[PDB]
Order: sequence, then C-alpha cells, then structure tokens
Amino acid sequence: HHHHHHGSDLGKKLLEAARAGRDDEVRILMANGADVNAADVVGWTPLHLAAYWGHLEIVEVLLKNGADVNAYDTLGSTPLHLAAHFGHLEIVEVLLKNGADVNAKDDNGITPLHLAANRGHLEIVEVLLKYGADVNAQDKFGKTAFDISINNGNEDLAEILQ
Amino acid sequence: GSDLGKKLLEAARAGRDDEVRILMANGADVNAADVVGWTPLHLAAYWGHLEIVEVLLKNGADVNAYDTLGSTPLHLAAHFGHLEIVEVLLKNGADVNAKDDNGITPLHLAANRGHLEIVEVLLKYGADVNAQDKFGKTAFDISINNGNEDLAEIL
Amino acid sequence: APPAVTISASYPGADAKTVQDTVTQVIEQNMNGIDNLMYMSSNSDSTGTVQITLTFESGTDADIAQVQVQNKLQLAMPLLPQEVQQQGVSVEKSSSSFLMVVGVINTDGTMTQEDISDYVAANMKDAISRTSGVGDVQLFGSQYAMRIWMNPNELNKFQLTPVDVITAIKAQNAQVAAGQLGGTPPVKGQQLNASIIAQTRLTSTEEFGKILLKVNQDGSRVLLRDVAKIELGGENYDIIAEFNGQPASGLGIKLATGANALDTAAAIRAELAKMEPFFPSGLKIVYPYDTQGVFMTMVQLPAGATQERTQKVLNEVTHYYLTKEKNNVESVFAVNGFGFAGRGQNTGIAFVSLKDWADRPGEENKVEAITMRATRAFSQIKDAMVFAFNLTGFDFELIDQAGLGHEKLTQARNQLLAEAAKHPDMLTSVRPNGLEDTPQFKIDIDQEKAQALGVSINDINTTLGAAWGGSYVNDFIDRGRVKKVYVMSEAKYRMLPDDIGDWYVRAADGQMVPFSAFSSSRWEYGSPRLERYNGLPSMEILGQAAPGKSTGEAMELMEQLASKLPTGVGYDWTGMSY
Amino acid sequence: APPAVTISASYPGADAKTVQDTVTQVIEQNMNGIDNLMYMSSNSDSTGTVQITLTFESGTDADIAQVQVQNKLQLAMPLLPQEVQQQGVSVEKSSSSFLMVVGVINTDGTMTQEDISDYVAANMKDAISRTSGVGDVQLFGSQYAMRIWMNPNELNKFQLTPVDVITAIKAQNAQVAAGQLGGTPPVKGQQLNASIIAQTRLTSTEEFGKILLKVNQDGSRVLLRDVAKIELGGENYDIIAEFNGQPASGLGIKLATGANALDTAAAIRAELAKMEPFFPSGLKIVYPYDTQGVFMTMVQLPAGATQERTQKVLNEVTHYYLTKEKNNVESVFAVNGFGFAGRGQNTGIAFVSLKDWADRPGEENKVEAITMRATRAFSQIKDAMVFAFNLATGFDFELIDQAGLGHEKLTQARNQLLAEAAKHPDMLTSVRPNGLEDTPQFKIDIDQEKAQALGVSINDINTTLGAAWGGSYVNDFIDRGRVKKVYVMSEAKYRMLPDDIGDWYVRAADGQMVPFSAFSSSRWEYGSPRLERYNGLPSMEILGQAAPGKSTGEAMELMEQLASKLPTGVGYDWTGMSYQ
Repeated sequence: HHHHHHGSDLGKKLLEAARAGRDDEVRILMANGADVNAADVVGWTPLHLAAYWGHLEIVEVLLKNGADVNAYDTLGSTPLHLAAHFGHLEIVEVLLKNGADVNAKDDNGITPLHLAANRGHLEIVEVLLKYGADVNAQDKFGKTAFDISINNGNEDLAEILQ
Repeated sequence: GSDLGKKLLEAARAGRDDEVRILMANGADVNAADVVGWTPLHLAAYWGHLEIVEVLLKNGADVNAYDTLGSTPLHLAAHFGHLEIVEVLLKNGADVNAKDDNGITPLHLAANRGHLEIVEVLLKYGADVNAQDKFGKTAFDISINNGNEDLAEIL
Repeated sequence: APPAVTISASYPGADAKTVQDTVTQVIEQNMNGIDNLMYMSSNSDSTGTVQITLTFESGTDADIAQVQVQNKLQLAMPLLPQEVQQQGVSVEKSSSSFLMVVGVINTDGTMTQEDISDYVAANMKDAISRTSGVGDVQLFGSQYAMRIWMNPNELNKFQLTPVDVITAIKAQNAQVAAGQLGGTPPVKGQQLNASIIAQTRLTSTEEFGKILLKVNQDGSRVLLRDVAKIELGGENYDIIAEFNGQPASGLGIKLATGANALDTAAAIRAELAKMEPFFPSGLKIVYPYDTQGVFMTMVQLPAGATQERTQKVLNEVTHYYLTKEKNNVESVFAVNGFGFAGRGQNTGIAFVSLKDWADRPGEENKVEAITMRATRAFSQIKDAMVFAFNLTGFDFELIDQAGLGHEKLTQARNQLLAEAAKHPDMLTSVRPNGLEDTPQFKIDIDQEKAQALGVSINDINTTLGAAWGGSYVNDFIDRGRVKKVYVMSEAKYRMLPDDIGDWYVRAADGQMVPFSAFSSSRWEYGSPRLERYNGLPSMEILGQAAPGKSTGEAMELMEQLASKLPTGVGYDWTGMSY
Repeated sequence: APPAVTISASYPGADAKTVQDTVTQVIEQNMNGIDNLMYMSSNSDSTGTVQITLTFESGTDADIAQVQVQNKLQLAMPLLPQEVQQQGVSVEKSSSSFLMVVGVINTDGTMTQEDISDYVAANMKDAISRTSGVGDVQLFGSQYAMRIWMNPNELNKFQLTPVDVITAIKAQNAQVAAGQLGGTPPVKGQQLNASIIAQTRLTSTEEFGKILLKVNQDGSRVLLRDVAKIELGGENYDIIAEFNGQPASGLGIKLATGANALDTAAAIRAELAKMEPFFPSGLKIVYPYDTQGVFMTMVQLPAGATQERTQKVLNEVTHYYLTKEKNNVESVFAVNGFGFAGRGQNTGIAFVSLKDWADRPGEENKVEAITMRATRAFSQIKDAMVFAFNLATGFDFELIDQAGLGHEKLTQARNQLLAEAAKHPDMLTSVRPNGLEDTPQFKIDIDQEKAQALGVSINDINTTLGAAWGGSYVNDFIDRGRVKKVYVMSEAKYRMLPDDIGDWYVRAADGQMVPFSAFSSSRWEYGSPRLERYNGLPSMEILGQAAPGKSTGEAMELMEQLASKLPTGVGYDWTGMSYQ
C-alpha cells in the first residue's frame, strides 16, 4: 500500500489535477494511461489528495479506474483517514463502500474514528461505526474515541458512543 | 631608588634599545620594578625585545625575578612564543621549573599556546614534564584538552 | 512614485503562520497615527521572514514617513518574540529595484562561495550600507556564524540535550564585566589601578570545541566537540551566487528614495576603491549589473521546489546566455534563492550584462530583441516561470473581511479565478501573485504523556526547534568582528520523519526519553507565504485586459465577478490599479 | 490651542502610587532637552493608567515635537515594568477634544454591548486608527480577550495556584518555531522538504478549557476548566456605552494636530463605507456627534463612586433629554467609565445630537438655551458635578510640592489655600481643585520572616495576589484570525471582600498549601486615586474665576499673595489659559 514516488509526467499531472479538482483533466489523464496510484514525495496518491481537498467526483473516477482504496502515505495514513478528519461525509461513504479499511491505524495507532471523533464530525462517526469501526481501538497513548469525547467535552459524541 | 629606574622600565617596554644602553651607562637600577613587580627583563621578555634582554642580563639583571603573582621572565617569553628569548634566559640561568602562585610553569604556558619549539627547548633544559598546577593538570592534560595531537606526541 | 517604507524581520526556524501570528499581526496593529499612509501590505513566509510595505501618498516626505514608522515600531518591539527582536528589525526607504550589483569572485579559485560571501559580509557590506544614497543592501550569500552541528546519538549517550548545549555556550562563551583593582571609590593610600579581565568571547572553533558540558561519574570529561561538529558556516544557507559559472558573492544595492542614482553609484565605487588594496590574493570585484546595456531574468518555480531544481533551471538560463548569446552577453550573475519576490528555495534571478552597444550592431542585437528571444527560449522550461525583463495590466486584492481563514479564502480565490477563465474575451492571464499550499509535517506533543514522564514542554520545544530549525545562542568574535553562534542538528539527523525519533529529552528523574514516546505526527497542507492587505488576510491577483479591451472594462468585470463571492470576502485595487 | 503630545501607558491592576513611582517618574525624568516645550503635566491613576501631556509653543511642528518626545521616552522604556511595555506605550499628537463619534448598535438586539465592542475593536478600529489625520481613537468598550476566571477553592483542592495556571497557559497556548525536514544545508540528494508545525496558538474557549494542569498520582487529570470558568470577555470592564438607551459601542475620534477636519472626517466615512457591507446582521453605524447641532454633558462623581452610581446619574441625564427635550434632541450616546477627566469609574459623558436647525424654531430651542436649561435641571443632582455645554476667563493654578513634602502635606496646603480663597468672594469665584480626593485603600503587609520560614517565595505571593485581584495579561491567542490577549483573574465572587484574601493559597517549596492569612496582615488607610504632577513635581491643580468685572490679572495677583502664605516648600505656577 506504500506506492513508490515516480514523478513520471502523467502521474505528476494526475497528482496535480486530483488536488485542484479538475474532473475533466483527470478523466483524460486516466484514459491516456496515467498511473492511478502515482505517489508524491510524502506518499500521497491522487485518491489521498482528492479525499483531503473534498473532490467527490474525482474520488469516484479514481476508484472506478482501480485506485488503491487503502493506499498508505509515508506515516501510514489512508485516504479514509483524511476524509474522516476533514469532514467529507460523502467521500467517507464512497471509500467505505469501495472496501476502505475502516480500522486502519497510522504509525501513531490513530484510526479514522479517532480523527472524526476529535473534530466532532458526528455523521462520520456513525457511518464508520455502521461499517465495523472498533469503538474501543486505542492509539499509541491508550486513547479511545470515548476518551476523546470526554477530553473535548463533547457530550453529543459521548452519547452516540453510549 | 631611581627616577632612572622608571625610565628604564619604560624604555624596555617600548623597545628603545639605545635608550636602554644609555640609562644603564648612567647607573639605572637593572632590577627596578613597577607596581605589578615587573622588571625591565620581564617587560623585554613579554614584548619580545631580544637585544634588550641580552643587554639587561650582561648588566646583572636578575633572571629569576618574580612579579607579585609569582611569574618570571621565562614564563612570559614561553607563553608568548618568543623562542630566541627563551633560549637566552635558559642559557643565563632561568629556573625552567619555576612555578607561579597558581603552580603554572613555563612548560604549561608554552603547551597551552601550542608553542612546540619552546616546549622542546624547555624539555632539553630539564622541565619536569609531570609538573602539576593547582588543579592537578600537566602539559599533557593541556595538550589533550586543546586537541593538539602534535604536542601530545612530544610529551 | 508613491514612496514606500519597508519593515523586515526574521524568526529562525519559524513557519509562515508562526511569523504571521507572533510578528506580522502585532506590528500591523501598531502602525497607527502615522501620516499620509495610503495602504499597507505584508508577506509572512516559511523562510521565517516578514516584509511589511507601507505605501504613502504621492508627495509625502519619505524621511518623515520612515521616522514615523520607526517610532511606532520601536514602541511595538517589546510585543515581539525575543528571537525576532535579537535578529534586528530593519526599516528602509528605498526603491524596490536594484541600482547596481557588486560582484566578488576569486580569480585564483582559492576561496569557496561560502568564504567569499563571509569576506563580503565581514569587510565590505557595512561601509557600503553607510554610503549616502544606499537604501537597502542585499548580500548574495551569508556572513559566517560559529556553527555547532549537534549529533543526537552522542547527546543521548552522555544524557544531554540541545538545552544543555545552549546553556553551556551561554556560560562559557561569555564576556564578563569584572571591575577593577583599586577601583573607585578607592581606599586611601591605594597605589595600583588595573582592569580585571575575566571571561572573554571565544574566537575559534578550537575554543568552542573545548567547552565543558559535563564531568562524568568517574571524572572523564564531555567536551562540546564530543557531541557536535564545530565549524564556521553561514548564518543561513539559502542564497548561493555564481558569476559566469564560477563561485561568487556580492551586494545588491537599492537606491534610497529621492537620492541621486549617479552620485550614489560613484560614492559606492569610491568606497570599493578603498577596500581593494586589502583584499586577500585572488579576490576581485566585478560589475555585472550597472543601471540599455543590462537586463534581468526571473526564475520562479512552484512552492515546494528544492534548491537543487532551482539551480538546474538557472544553469539552463546561464548556459543559454553563455553559448547562444555569447556574442552579445558579457556576463551573467546568477543568484539561487533570492528573486524578484525576495527570498525562497524556489526562486532565482540572473543579472545579465551585455557587451558594448557598438559591438552589437543590428536591431536583432539590442536589448529588446535579446530579451524577447530569451523569453521565447525559456518558455518551454517545465514547471517554472522564466522570463527576461528590464527595471502594466491590473493588481487586485481579495480580502478576508469576516474571520474566514486561509482555507476559505483560498476557495474564494479559486472560485474567482475559475470565473475569470470563462471570459477570455475580456480578461487574460488572471493569476495569483503568491504561492500555493504545500505539505507540512504536523507534530503533536502529548501533554499528558510528557507530564507523566516528567519531561518539560520547554525542553521538548527547545530540543525540536534548535535541532530542526536552528537557534541563535549568542555572539562571538571572528577575526575581530562580532558575529553569531548557532546550534542546529547536523544535516544527516534532520532529513526524514524517522529522524524525529532519534532525538532524546532528559526527564526530571534523569531518564532519557525519545521523541517518539510523547509525540505523534501527520502530513497536512499549509501556506508557505501568507499575505495581508490593510491588516486583513489577503490574496493578490494579477491579470490584464484581453486584446482590444481597455483596462477599465477588465477591472469592471473583475468587480462584477467579485460581487458574487462567498459572504465575507471583499476586495480592493492596489499598486498600478489604485 | 497650543500643540500637545500625549504619552499614555497602562499597568493592569496598579494603584496610582505604583503607576507614578514605577512609570510616570521614570519617563518624566527624561523629558528635558526638548525644543519649544512650555510645560509638562501628568496624571497617574488607580485604573493603572498614566497620561503625560507635553505642551509646545504655538507654531511648533507637531511631527518634530512627537519625534523629540518619543526619543526621550526611549531612554525610559527598558526601565519600565514588563507589564507596561507589553500593553504598548503610545505617543500621540492630537487635539484633546473629539472631532466625531462613530456609534455602533445592533438593531436586531442579537449582540450585547460587549459583542459590539469586540466587533468594533476587531474589525473597525485599526483601519480608522491608520487613517491620515486621525490623532487618537478611543474605543467605548473593550476588545475581547480570552478570560480565565479562577476559583480559589478548586485551585486549593488540587494543590494549584495562579502561578501554575499562568505557567500552563504559556506552555500550552504557544506558537512554536520548529524548523523543517530537509532544510538547508541538506544532505545532498535530499528531495523532501517540509515545514514542521508543532504547537500553535489556541483559538477557542474549548481549547483553553482542556489545557492540562496536572496528572494526579492515581492517573486522573486536572484540566483548566476544572479550576476556572473560560469565556471571551473584555480586556477590561470599565467602559460601557448606550445609544438612546440601547446597547452600543463606538469610536471617539480626535483630530491630529494641524490636520484638516473636513478631509479627515470624509476619509473616516470612506473607510466606514468599506466595512459596512461585511457587518453581521443587525449591526448598524450611527452618528451621535459630528462637530452647532451638538453638545456634551459631563458627569463627575466623587472618587469612591461605583459604576452603578455613575449609571444612575447617567440615567437621569439621558431621561431628561429623552422626556423634557424630546422635541429638540435627536439622540444621546452616553458612556459610563470615561469622560473629560479620561478613564474612571466615577465619570461619564453624554454626546447629544440635536434635530435639524429648521425643526427647533425660537431662541429657547437653540443650543445655548438647551444647555442652560439642562445644566440648571442637573444642578440639583446630589454629589455630582453635571453640566451641559457646547465645546475663557478663568484661571488655571498649579500648587507644587517643591521640598519632598509628600501627598498628605500637599493636600493640607491645598485646603489652606482653598479656605483662604473662600474668604474673598469679591475677587474670586468657585475656587476648587480639578482632581480627586483620597479614598480608603486596603494595605496588605507581607511578612518576610514568615514567608521564609514556610518556604513561600515572594514572587509566588505577588503573582497570586496580583493575578487574582488585579488580572494578569498572560500571552496572546488567535480569535477568528486576529491576535488578541489572554487574561487570568479571580472570578468576581472570590475578590469582593477582605475576608476573601484568606481563601487564596500559595504552594510552598515543600508542596504544602499555605493560605494568605498565614504570612500577611492588613489594615485600612487612605490614599490617592489620582496623583498629579506638574513639570515633574507633585502638584494639585486649582481652577477658578475672577469675580464679576475684576480682571483675570487682579484675580491671579491675589492667588499669588494667598499662596505666599503657605507652608515652606509649597510653590505654585500658572498653566493653560493663565500661562500668558
């Protein structure tokens, strides 16, 4: 899942277009054979970039063309981590519907549920729980989503978790 | 005693060779000392005036005169890298193991400034290579602390 | 021209947001009660630098403007971080373009680029900077500092940190005021008066190397040279110059507002003529850019480009002039890391000096045709804006009016630029003047784990910033000149994310704790250059009237598009459009 | 009006004498060698404020005066307390009166006075303050800060002090320069380069609330919200305004010396027109005072008067205009806590705007007769100097301590002069002090021997007392993208009564919690809430009038004869209107 960084003209353009939200250019590039899992120097693939910047249609195109749904960056984080962290609900569903590892841990033991929890993204928390997220998973410091809810004073999130 | 003593101290300090020869001829105390206990020989040794050194020694200058902190003309010559002066002092009887008030010897001072030929001359004349200052340090310890490996060879 | 006053400050190892939020906003909030100020703008950058430009009404006296700015800044100095205050803040009243470049090379190739830059900084720059008419002087290189390059494996082996190194340097590279024997008021009968000399600034790598960090259980000594490499090297390593391909440094000189260009230039030459007789052998002054005869080439790569790729573009530009244009070009003075828009890893500039006019017969060999051919030749370089020019469409500021934040402002900008692109009949090349967000390494310190282990937050943050960013500790004396001392990690221990975990901090109980025990990290995007306009977050947008349209029509359209942006986004016209 | 430069500084929590002896004196001792200076005066107040006014000869270039005063101020800057330097000392060249007031209200009622004041401070004031010809801008309210309101019971329960709170806020509300991965000089061949981002300033009450103060032995956590209420609130709470009885804030704008009034007013309106389209809903600019169509009412109570009492008198004044003068008066913008005497709890001002010239026919509806009637109606208000006037023949006298006599002796001498003046109604009318009377103050003595025996440090004692009872500016934070201040202070109910002193605990070097009562004693005494100085010496300003048809000259002559009989070491001078 760690895709190697070959700054090969079309992969590099694909990385740029996925970032900037250029749906058309992405379609063109994919049809011209661009590596759908080209990675930049931090291990981000076009699916990471689209998931971060909230570009739903590009996420869908990329997965349709064989994007690794569980691509890891150089610190172990996946596109679903990014989408959960930044509140992109519709992306979170598409990713999970396409086989994203709902319990993936980055190098710090942090899961998408932890990230969604920490920023109070409640609809994301529910979706992830719906897909099998381990409500009791602990990061490297022993913290659960519930612990996050207590530290942040987020009673609505504590309630969802029960 | 002398007003001429004070002029000899100044002439020796400022390098004036003729003036030194003259004041000597007219009776100036060759072992006149200033307020820090520096004699003309100390001054000529510090400031590097070789011919003034030789001239003072021939007129009876005390080769082991010590200042108010125990330092001798050889300390000063050795510390400041005045090689020819170090040899003349030693040739004229300088105590090669003189310790100042801090237990510092001319070899300690030469070693600290990396003056390798002086270290060599001092050692010929019988410098105690293991002499320790008040902190227990030798010339060798000094070479190690300063990272001067050429000096550490010789000791 | 409306006179402009510039404030510059620096914060070693700070990111753009840190600079903006501890320096730029503080200064801007205190730029009140100053007469005749038309507008203010700032950039806060990932190089740890800020530049705030205050532009005054036409006919303002630039002396009075500068004085008023300096005085308000003086009253705001106590509000700035000590790290910034101690670098020196400057305030200049100068033209934004270069009057001349003084180049320096060594013809015997016996001095490196770094040596040449130190020589210029230490022996030439200050006298030039005091010359009347000289408004700003940029060194193309850096003065030496004493560089303490720390090794985290050796620090950990001896149970030490960068905090211990800093503390020792401050204690043992010190200049101590110790009074006098027989000092006033004295006792009666005193015969001796003499200064007491105690510690003095260190002057050499050897002396820094022997700073005593600790004495072990058994009485063995740990010296600074046992945990660090000690060398003279630049205070920074961001700017490197070449003259016709050879190592160089120099001075870029900007004319003070209202000074006479010919008189100033002649005073500079007279000052160089006093220095020349004392140059070390091989050193020589060249004159690569005296303001026909000359032009510049800008090199601007996207944010995130390395020193190495900027260099590769400049080598292509230089090569073109020294081969294809060698009949017209006498010299090229190329600077990597400084550009038309100032300091950055992704920018460069080349100053080009032509052979005598008389030896360039033909319209095709005059400055205009040459720059046009060069711009064409450079128009196919990948991922770089490269153009050749001499020192007008529109200049638009998009403005955050409601606390929206950088991310929303970037979205509004992109909405506006998308809409502009749909009217290619009215507007052409509607673009941002600044830089795009890039990846940054976000590290969270876990306060709970730090407290549980007894590791101080101050020790953690000092360790991280000193090792990865560098820290100015104090001054020392290099060949009689006061200069800076910097501690930083040696390069090989600060290159990659896993290196974070080889740095250890000492807990209150004496145990060494690695960074990995109390921190976590992730990648995210943020800005390498945050802009402000009249004290508010801003993004500058340039562009022009499409062919056969007036500037007014194109501006009117820009305003119409701007009226359809998300709530809280305003705009203003600046520069040529004001 | 000869040109004046004003130096202003602020020391939060400081009494008048502390301001005078750690700030005012240090600055004034450098105010010499300044060209064309006629005189200098200063006030040092128990609001923790100082103002030093330097008055220059007519025709002096105000730029040059400002430059020369600031030059001398810089000699004193490194000697001032850090707390004063960090508030930002100001040096202004303005007229002493307001050119206009810009009022701000919320016609949806959806913003409190405090919200409006923050909005104005955060989105409007800076731009106005940079506008050419604006000499001084006064906010009628306060910008938000982040307020941490400590509870001493909770702090003591966890063996914490305000020092621990302050330390934690500096450590956990931090903006860290952390360097770069792959920065220069790199290992050659390096491709990765990225900024390291570590701690960043906090932005919300929620983040401040989870600052971690300590981890117990059992592993439980004490967070800052467990010892403190956390909310946005004014840097200070001294200035409150109303427009026609509804919540308001505003900007009082004074003209820069020599600047054009028409032009500057116009530049201010053009700047306000840029801001307007971005206002939140409900927010509206109003124009309660453009300089005649306008006048002011000054309210001055005795020193010792609470905010509530000044409000009661302001309510009477506004009531009068809105009932009795409702056919003539368009609007009243009333400000409690600020007035002609500047900032103070016993002072207010009302800015009154009249209806059109055309709608007020007759002499009796013109500003003179309105103000005459107003002043007359307010002449019966008890224990308050209230008068109405638009915008010569008094005198302005300075009694000066010229022998180190001290404040108490100078007061006695002043009362002697005032009683003597009272026996000459034929030459002198309404001879009176311009300043404030002494009021009770709470004197606390720290016992050094006890502190040392217990192992409680003086710095911890002082920070605990000052932070709890006075408020301490800790560091900055970012509120909605703007840098703002963070203050720690006791919650109100724990700093109201003398016995509350004993509820505050300090931690000894051995970890024991020691109440303030173990190492301190207290007593009531009197002291000054406003200490005045004239040309650098303690002084007391006395105003009055020549009696009907006596010249100011004969009036001044008698004051001088009466002054010649005062105790040794007490001198005098003439200032202001009396100086020529």
